[PDB]
Amino acid sequence: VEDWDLVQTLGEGAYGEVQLAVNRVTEEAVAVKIVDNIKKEICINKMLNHENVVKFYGHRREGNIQYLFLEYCSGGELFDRIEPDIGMPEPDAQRFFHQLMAGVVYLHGIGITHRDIKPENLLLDERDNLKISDFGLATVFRYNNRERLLNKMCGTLPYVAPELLKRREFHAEPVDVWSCGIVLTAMLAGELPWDQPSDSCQEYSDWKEKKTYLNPWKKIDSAPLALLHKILVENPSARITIPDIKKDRWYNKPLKK
Ligand SMILES: O=C(O)CNc1ncnc2oc(-c3ccccc3)c(-c3ccccc3)c12
Repeated sequence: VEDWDLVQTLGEGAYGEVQLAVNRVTEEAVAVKIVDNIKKEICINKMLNHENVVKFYGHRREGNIQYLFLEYCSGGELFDRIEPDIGMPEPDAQRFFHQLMAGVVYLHGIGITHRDIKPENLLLDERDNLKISDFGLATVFRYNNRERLLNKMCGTLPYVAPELLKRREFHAEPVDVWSCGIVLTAMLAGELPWDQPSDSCQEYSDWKEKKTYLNPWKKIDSAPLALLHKILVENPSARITIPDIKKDRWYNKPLKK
């Protein structure tokens, strides 16, 4: 019941590799994440339990090495379901977005922000269920019911919210909302809107000026685009929140059997 074969390397991570491990008796599969910040990742993982969040099973100290034992997601990355310049069918996009909201609602409800939401970190199981992955940059933004503001910049530039480049301190939750928006834009367009949301960025100025007759917006369609108008608001205090994304017309539009 103990004893696991490493059966292939799933990918190269930035830190180690990730290995598929199968159980010699039960044939159960797990991903094994090898690290030669990591203590906090393990600590946060122990906190987490939800259907659209990669399951943490355990961890091995083994000398110097840290072995992380996580849900195997045989669907790979949502990134690989996005066709360059096309995106994916809108009903597929909408389902993925529902599940991503479920995962993000769950984290925010336990005071956790992930801070690096992007399709490379949205993994898919055998049934195309979406699992949020890699708490490597995640942190606690609410504890004993009291919010702490963030002031450390991290994430990935094309998905980062504007306030994170402009302000010394900023709320955690609107940043994760913004990045879900870029993830939506991608799924529906096959294309990232800007390299960063800086006023030194023409594509960002064009969006603030409302020129939706350009790409990527023009590929999109007025119901999902209207929702994107409420997510990608420069002022995070004015940005739509999750409870209200849930009231959105497109979000609630029937599309998929
Ligand atoms: O990369 C992470 O940090 C965790 N990675 C994973 N965790 C849990 N299950 C997984 O299934 C994969 C995977 C699945 C099918 C094909 C290829 C890879 C991957 C995968 C993906 C890219 C890089 C590294 C691994 C994966």
